[PDB]
Amino acid sequence: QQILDEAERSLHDALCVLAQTVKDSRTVYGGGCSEMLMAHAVTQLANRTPGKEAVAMESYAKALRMLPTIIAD
Amino acid sequence: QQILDEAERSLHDALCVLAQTVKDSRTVYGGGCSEMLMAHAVTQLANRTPGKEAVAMESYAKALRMLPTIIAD
Repeated sequence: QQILDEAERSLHDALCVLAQTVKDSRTVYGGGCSEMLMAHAVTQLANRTPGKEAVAMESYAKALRMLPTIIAD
Repeated sequence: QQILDEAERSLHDALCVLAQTVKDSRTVYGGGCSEMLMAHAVTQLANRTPGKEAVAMESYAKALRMLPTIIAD
């Protein structure tokens, strides 16, 4: 049971996504890829916006690029 | 003498920059604006240009906008 109760518990977790993936059948490229997409997007938006926002927005766009680091790290 | 000393050098400096302005009469925008343009491009470049060293090119591009930063405050 100790794996079995952990089984369904974590198994029920995909269901949430899956249930909502039933509702929205849609995808986003993982492995920090959508990060790097949203990175440049805000990374240029940093240079596209710029100001006290791009002060923050670059720092933002780094955490975007910080996600691909972790899994690779 | 010291003012006459620093006056000679800036004169000694200008004529050299003027003698090269005889040669290259391009006058490139100073006051950090050059830094910016280079910082923007090289950043745009580091985005695409390497697969790794985008570290240093933007870091380079960062050092560009530095000299601007210290004097605006």
